[PDB]
Amino acid sequence: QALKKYTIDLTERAEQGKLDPVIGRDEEIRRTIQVLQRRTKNNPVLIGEPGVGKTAIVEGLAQRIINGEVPEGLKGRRVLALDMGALVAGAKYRGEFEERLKGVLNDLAKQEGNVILFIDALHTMVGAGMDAGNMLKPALARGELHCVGATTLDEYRQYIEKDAALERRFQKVFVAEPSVEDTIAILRGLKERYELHHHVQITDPAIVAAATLSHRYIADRQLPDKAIDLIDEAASSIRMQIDSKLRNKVTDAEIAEVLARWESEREKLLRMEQELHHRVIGQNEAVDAVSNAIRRSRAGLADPNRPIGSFLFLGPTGVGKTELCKALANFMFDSDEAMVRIDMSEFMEKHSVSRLVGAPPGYVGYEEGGYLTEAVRRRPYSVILLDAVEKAHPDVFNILLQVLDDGRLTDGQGRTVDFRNTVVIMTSNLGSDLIQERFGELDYAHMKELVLGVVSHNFRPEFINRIDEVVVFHPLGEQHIASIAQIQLKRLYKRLEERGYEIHISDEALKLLSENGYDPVYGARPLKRAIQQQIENPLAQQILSGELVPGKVIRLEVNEDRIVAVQH
Amino acid sequence: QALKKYTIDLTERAEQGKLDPVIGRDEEIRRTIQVLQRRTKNNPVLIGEPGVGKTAIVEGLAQRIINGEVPEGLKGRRVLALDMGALVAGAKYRGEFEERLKGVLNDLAKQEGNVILFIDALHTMVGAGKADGAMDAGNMLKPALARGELHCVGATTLDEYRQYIEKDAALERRFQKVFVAEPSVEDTIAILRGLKERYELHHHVQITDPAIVAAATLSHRYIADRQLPDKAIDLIDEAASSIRMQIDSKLRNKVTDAEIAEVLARWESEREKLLRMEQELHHRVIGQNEAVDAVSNAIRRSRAGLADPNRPIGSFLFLGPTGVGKTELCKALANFMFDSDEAMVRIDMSEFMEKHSVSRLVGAPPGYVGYEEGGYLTEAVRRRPYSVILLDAVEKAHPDVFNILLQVLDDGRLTDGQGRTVDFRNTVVIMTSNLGSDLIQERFGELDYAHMKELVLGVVSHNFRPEFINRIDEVVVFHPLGEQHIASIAQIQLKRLYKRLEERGYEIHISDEALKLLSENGYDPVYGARPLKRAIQQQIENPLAQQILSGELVPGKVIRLEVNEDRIVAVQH
Amino acid sequence: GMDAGNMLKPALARGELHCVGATTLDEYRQYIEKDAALERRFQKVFVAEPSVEDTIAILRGLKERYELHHHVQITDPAIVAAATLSHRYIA
Amino acid sequence: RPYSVILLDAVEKAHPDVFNILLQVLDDGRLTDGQGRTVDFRNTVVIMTSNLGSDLIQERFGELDYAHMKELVLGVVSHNFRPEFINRIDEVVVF
Ligand SMILES: Nc1ncnc2c1ncn2[C@@H]1O[C@H](COP(=O)(O)OP(=O)(O)OP(O)(O)=S)[C@@H](O)[C@H]1O
Ligand SMILES: Nc1ncnc2c1ncn2[C@@H]1O[C@H](COP(=O)(O)OP(=O)(O)OP(O)(O)=S)[C@@H](O)[C@H]1O
Ligand SMILES: Nc1ncnc2c1ncn2[C@@H]1O[C@H](COP(=O)(O)OP(=O)(O)O)[C@@H](O)[C@H]1O
Ligand SMILES: [Mg+2]
Repeated sequence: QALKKYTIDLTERAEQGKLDPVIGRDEEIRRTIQVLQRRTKNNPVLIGEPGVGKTAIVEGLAQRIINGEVPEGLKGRRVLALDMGALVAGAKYRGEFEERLKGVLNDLAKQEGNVILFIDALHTMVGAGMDAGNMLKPALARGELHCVGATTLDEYRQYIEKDAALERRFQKVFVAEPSVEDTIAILRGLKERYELHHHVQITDPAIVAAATLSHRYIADRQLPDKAIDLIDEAASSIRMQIDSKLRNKVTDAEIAEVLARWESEREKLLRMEQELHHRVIGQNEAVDAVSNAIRRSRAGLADPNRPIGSFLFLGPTGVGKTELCKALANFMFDSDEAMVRIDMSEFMEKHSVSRLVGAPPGYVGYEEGGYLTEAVRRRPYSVILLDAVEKAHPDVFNILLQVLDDGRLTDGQGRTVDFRNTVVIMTSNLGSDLIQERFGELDYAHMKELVLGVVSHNFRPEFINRIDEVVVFHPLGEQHIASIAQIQLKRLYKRLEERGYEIHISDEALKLLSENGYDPVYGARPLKRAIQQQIENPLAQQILSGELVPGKVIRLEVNEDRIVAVQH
Repeated sequence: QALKKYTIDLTERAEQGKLDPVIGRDEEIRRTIQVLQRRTKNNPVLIGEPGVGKTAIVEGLAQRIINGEVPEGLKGRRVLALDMGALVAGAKYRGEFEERLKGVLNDLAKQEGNVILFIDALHTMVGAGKADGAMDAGNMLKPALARGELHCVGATTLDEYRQYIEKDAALERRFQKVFVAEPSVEDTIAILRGLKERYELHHHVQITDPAIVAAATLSHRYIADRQLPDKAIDLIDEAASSIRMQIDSKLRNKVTDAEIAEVLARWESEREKLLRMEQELHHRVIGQNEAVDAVSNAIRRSRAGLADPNRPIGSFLFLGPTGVGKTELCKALANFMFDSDEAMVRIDMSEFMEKHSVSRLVGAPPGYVGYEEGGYLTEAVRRRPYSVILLDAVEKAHPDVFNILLQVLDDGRLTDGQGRTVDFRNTVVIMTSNLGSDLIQERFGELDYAHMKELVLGVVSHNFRPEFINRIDEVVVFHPLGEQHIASIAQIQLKRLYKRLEERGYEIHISDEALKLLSENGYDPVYGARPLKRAIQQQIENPLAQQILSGELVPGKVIRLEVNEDRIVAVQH
Repeated sequence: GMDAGNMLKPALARGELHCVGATTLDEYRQYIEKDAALERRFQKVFVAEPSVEDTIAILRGLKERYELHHHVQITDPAIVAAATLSHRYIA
Repeated sequence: RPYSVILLDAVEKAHPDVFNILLQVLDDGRLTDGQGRTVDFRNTVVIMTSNLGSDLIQERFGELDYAHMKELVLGVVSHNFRPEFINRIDEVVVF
């Protein structure tokens, strides 16, 4: 007998109750029963993205055969899972695959149509060295074999729709990936078997939180596969926490730990403006607007078919543009440089646009993606930084129309890029001196209206209609940039404590460092690099000269024109 | 029992102490027991590396079973291992080995959740049983995987997993990537201390703990084929057997680290590195001793570590005419620090004068020349992250070169146009030019080196930006080598020529006057010593190869390279 | 030609066998490092190609062997020329 | 046959990632083939033909000597080939 060498009787296993109580999927079982009762072409092929429980559909079919929920043409059938990996096992010689396969087909003809065959992973059957479609193909055609195929959508349209004969001997039954609520119903169906195996209890709020977090924070794996993965691994984790040396009920906190490893954010975002002024002082208005945008995004009030932040940053450099972006991605999601910076001074032509979107099919930069779109397809929860967007060719703003309205961009390889989890930041200088010359005792609203009119003469009318809010980036005064220099001295003290030194300063040295490179026309970044050079050259040179010892009072005392470092 | 016929019980051997004690790997055993006590995905597979203790994790698991340190669910479990050739011992018939394997699987179904099966080289067992009118191992165990009658534990390399188990469907979703980390040095020390007693009681010798840390450190430092911790265990046991041979043939038992060094060489850093540097410089490169000492100072100030490691090591402008061994200096730096000739990067910037500079060098925009090429600079450092970079002819640059140079001298870490992150801080960046070389060819004589350096640095400040050259470590001067260094380098060329002629079977000594004719004919201030090489080739070897084939020069004579009025002649005496 | 390896390879995990192996680098890299069920029963004795010195020594001993067969006087310049010219002009 | 003459005729028509194979050849004389091994090229005479300075040499060979013409057409070749490659040529000649 060749069936017992290679098949697995599913209905006999469901008779002993080893299979899963498949709950749901009723219309797919009904369409499969419609297919298996035709005259010719009785062969459904279950098609969907992987993980969605297609073997579960055939297990439910076998359980309906055991119970008798089938029509009066399927009572008494046997469902036999065939193993295409097992027929190509000893493929040494000529005509040894065909011996096994013809033994299977003779024994299926022997049963007089009483056996539903289940050939999972149907893409195996096409390439078998002619081979394997051409012995099943006439018996598939006449409907005297009842092969329930089951294969991936992409494997189906890559292997089987290439071959039209084997394609028409089957019939598609498209399997919809289940919803979040349907996953909840699945887990409520399968709670009892896991609580009777792990001997623990499972809390139902942790179940619905597990399904919700699995659907939200995992995009590769699909429901219910990732959900039952999280439940099973948390059940085993609680099993070993009991079984080591103390809870038996799984909470959703353990679910979140398994999700992150493998809600005080509300209280943080209430003080998010304080969090943004933790690292950059001054520029209250952009802090308020960005904190409002993040609060509306985490509150979910905003339209979820839009990006988070459409913000046109203006004004001269060094007023706290990129430091704000770094601390924003830090206190928002992860880090100062878990982001993307794009220098838009590069892009100045039409092939610039084809660079940042991606080359079309048949051209040079095709297989190596775009530049924007690849950088976002790597990091879907990130921050996009367009350095000097005014320097661009004027058609890049058409791409950014698509970006800032729809949150989707279609690269050159023909796929879409999701922008509904990132923040677009655009830096410009179209009104820098206009705000510098009129910052004194002129308010925020009229300055915004003036620079809005100027940039509206600069930019297209379609693109200015897409922005959430255009901040001004007013020039900071003497005490503001002096406090910025104080913050730079504090983070320099942090870096030297990372180096392992305790270095003091004179207040006169602080005043000279604040008055080295102060300019409202370029920002604090000349002041930053001036302090950086005038400290990192002589002090770290005296470190390399063999003077400084970790644990001595090191006062940055003033010279006549310089700053001397002492050892006391 | 067919299990008692040709399978291996590991728990009986751990109960009888016939196995290796395992110290470490607590996290991996804990995650393995997380993976085992499930209902779906019951079988783990130990993805590891060739020699990182994949067998030792299951050995320690069986020892925790015997010692009862396991959780309650795995108490009483008997881990039986699967043995290949024992099952293929007496089985050649049509259906004898396969019937044996089926009886093994019937026994595994019979024990009813009591036996964990362990299979080393899982992919091999899936592709082993090449029989006739029969079946293999993989597609007979494959029913037992997705039927719950097997609590299997796998062990394989990552690559054969990524070929043979990720490709399948049921074999994929019945197996779990319990990744095994390659252990650290001090973890290897702890493991060797856990097994020092076994080897000492075996070989009747003693093992020193400084020898243990020296063996572990130098095994991770030098050995590339094997991995931790197996190479250290092999070094310990090979040293033990070598001391046993010293007892036997031609009286010690304490294995010291000197024995480890003798075995490993038959198979320390800072000041020795400094002295080897400062000595081995003068062998290849002749002269330029100011630059020798300056590179020695830069090496000291870089490897002190007291500065910022957020900047690359090399920031050097090397000035002087061509033919002074700038390439020899770069190759000497590679020969010491990275120990090769072409452990280096030479890029000639005398062609990127136009706008197409960052495109060709760093990485091109698509639709251009360098885009289907990779990148002359950043993809070169992708090829050699651990190397030295040379920038010839920095004076032929473009304003979109200095931007790359400013980003390098600030950071070292860099990103090309495609958008991937490179870092330069393990490398050396060397630039060269020849702007002030006319002044150096004019008045290097009767002038010093310090004010020479300051004056040519002023010339650089005429040509370059001060803040750009502010980030340079040091600029040295390559003087025009005139008489004795020319004599030495022509002597080197003649040494290799003498070596080839002596292996041919002649003996040639040059006159000093003929070497003076080489110096006057091969050296020029505008080029240096490349006309030295081609003039040596022409004026020596072409009459010499004319004469040797001529049936004139008998072996065994001192062939004096005398002088003609303007030629160099090879005479016999 | 079960035939030999399933009768001798099990003795390696039986301790009855103390064999000495000999193979090319290619068969160790193809048929033994892939054969991972037997990796820690062997040790890679990397026999290197001998240099010109050891070649000349081996050729002197085998000169003493070969002069009983060809009945010739092999001269030592021919030995050093054989070692050198075989090292250079044959890859 | 290790002692042959290798003619690489009209080499400037080739695609510029064929010259890297020839960089291996003119660097070391060993060349890694497809099957894996290496082939000793240190007994061959590798001769390449090209005409990259056609208009230049037809225009200016009069009133110019051999060395300056070699320098000028070598600069043209430097625009075409690599300087990593034509440094490894033993002797460019100019017709
Ligand atoms: N309607 C359902 N009722 C009960 N369990 C389900 C249901 N849908 C899916 N599952 C479970 O989800 C998992 C999916 O099992 P499989 O059918 O083997 O996976 P799949 O959906 O077929 O995807 P592939 O391509 O076979 S990996 C199993 O644990 C099923 O028990
Ligand atoms: N000190 C030296 N010792 C030995 N050979 C040397 C020495 N200096 C120069 N040479 C030789 O002279 C050659 C000159 O080559 P280069 O180093 O390229 O000359 P250069 O002065 O660096 O001019 P460029 O810019 O590199 S073309 C070297 O390749 C060596 O063969
Ligand atoms: N912690 C440990 N305790 C005991 N033995 C160990 C330990 N780590 C490594 N070993 C030894 O090193 C060897 C390496 O094992 P493994 O990585 O499984 O080899 P392979 O990679 O060839 O399968 C083991 O056979 C074991 O004897
Ligand atoms: Mg399936």
